[PDB]
Amino acid sequence: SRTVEDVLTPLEDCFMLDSGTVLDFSVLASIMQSGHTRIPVYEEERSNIVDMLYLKDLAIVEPEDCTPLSTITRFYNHPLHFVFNDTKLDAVLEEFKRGKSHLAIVQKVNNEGEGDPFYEVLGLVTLEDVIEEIIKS
Amino acid sequence: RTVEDVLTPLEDCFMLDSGTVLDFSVLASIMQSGHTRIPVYEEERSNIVDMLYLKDLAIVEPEDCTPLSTITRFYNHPLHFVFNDTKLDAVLEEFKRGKSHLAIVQKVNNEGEGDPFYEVLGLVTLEDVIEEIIK
Amino acid sequence: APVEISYENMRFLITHNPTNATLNKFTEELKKYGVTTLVRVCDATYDKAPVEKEGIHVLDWPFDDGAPPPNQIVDDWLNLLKTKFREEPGCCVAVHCVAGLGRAPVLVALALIECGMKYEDAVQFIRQKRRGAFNSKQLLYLEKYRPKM
Amino acid sequence: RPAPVEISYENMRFLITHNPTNATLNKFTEELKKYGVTTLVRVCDATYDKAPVEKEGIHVLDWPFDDGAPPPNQIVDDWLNLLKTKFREEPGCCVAVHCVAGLGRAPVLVALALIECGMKYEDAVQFIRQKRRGAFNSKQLLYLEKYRPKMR
Repeated sequence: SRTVEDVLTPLEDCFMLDSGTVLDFSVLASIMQSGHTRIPVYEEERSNIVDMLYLKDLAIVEPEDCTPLSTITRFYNHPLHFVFNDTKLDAVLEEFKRGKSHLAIVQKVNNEGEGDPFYEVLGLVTLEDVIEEIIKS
Repeated sequence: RTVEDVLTPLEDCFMLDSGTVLDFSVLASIMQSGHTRIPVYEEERSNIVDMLYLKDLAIVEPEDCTPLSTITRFYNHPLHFVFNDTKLDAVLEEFKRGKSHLAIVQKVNNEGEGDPFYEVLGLVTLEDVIEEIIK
Repeated sequence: APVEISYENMRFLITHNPTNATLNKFTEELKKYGVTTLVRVCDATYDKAPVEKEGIHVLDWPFDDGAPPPNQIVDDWLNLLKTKFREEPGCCVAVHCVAGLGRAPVLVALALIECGMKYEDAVQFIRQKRRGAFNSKQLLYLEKYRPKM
Repeated sequence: RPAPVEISYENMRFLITHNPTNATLNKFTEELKKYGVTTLVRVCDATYDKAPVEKEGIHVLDWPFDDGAPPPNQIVDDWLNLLKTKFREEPGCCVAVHCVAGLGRAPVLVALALIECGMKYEDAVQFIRQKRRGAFNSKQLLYLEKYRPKMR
């Protein structure tokens, strides 16, 4: 019935940081002021997501001196998890339980183009949201 | 399944005392935990008065050393009480009706010739509830 | 966080006690609900004058932990309500004991039954509002309570 | 997609991959070696030094065609001849392909082999997308339907 597309957060509305972010006070403040558990990292197009920042990542920084982002993401080298736009909610629910992670990034395929197909990235969906859509009403 | 199985019992919870100073090493200790939600007790641990969110700490710096007890009076975050016997779906409603994705866990007490009370058992968050739903 | 109990012309706050630190926001919270009278049964610790100045008549009416009300406290309670709802139609009566689930609601449940609520229904109504209410002792007194009045 | 895809069918066997960097070159080569590939065919992203691959036994062929473009007949002929020998001469073994994300002209070439090995055109297309969701646009589907096999 319902696909990921319905539970999705669209891309503009996702809190993301670029890969050459520097983690001074005011960025760290913005990160906390988001209060996401899991902030994705793009380069330098947004649709292009390279790595995943967990919260406990920043825990083992201080904002000395300013310490750069792209280091931290290399450190733990957190795996990142892809799901297709048209995957059904119960099926994506399976993928999360196979995961450690409770957040997917969402591709559809692109058939428009004379080119080779490619994976368009549409945005984000969290486990939270998926359950929050099986309370349903 | 009730809250009780999914509950973190109190001893094992990270919390902070109400006259915490937020110095460097305290603010770090908050961070190195990495909860989104940290409870504030006075001075018996079972007694919980207020509720540090993360975005609270964003808008302090460890100047001078800044009192915790102020910050909590600032935003005045409501704290959410749940019963032990609340079944997991029923709990999940309360997170959805709330802003909050943590509740503190009350068991009743008719043991004793006294008035009743709520005993405080521990803590249950959204994440735990889902982390049980998968299992 | 405190509890309204409406039934007909009657209106009750069950509250927690303040500190002196919280006293203003406590009194403002009382005023929000539009109370004319507190009863303290327990936690009789804080300056009552700042509450009584704002309009709110404070009675320390203390009795025992886990106990039914002494008959004299009943009659004062009954008389207090009987006038104060008649004299000021609309208004609320505040009570606190120690977490608001023993003897404080007993006084309320008392009132409900006297207002011709069935014993069981009075009880359930309170427990709906605040779960955990009454020990076995107090439930009994409630059951054994015959209204007149 | 950096995870590569095996496609088996009879004595034929195909790894579709991503291209590496040089930063990844060893692990890429080790990964090819794992699958037991004897030959890479690079269709795109011919970006990296190939000798460290060929030194490890794996023949690297730059057979580029353009994005959107079908396989040029000479590439078709060379691909087909490569497999026909390579599957006979070393039974077991794999051929690697890569172009860009491996759902366009690379799996075309795989499909082409399958059809020549007597797969129904439609069946090949599905069999691929099975292992690689999103494979083939319209034009390549048109190509594949219009492809008439004879050979080996």
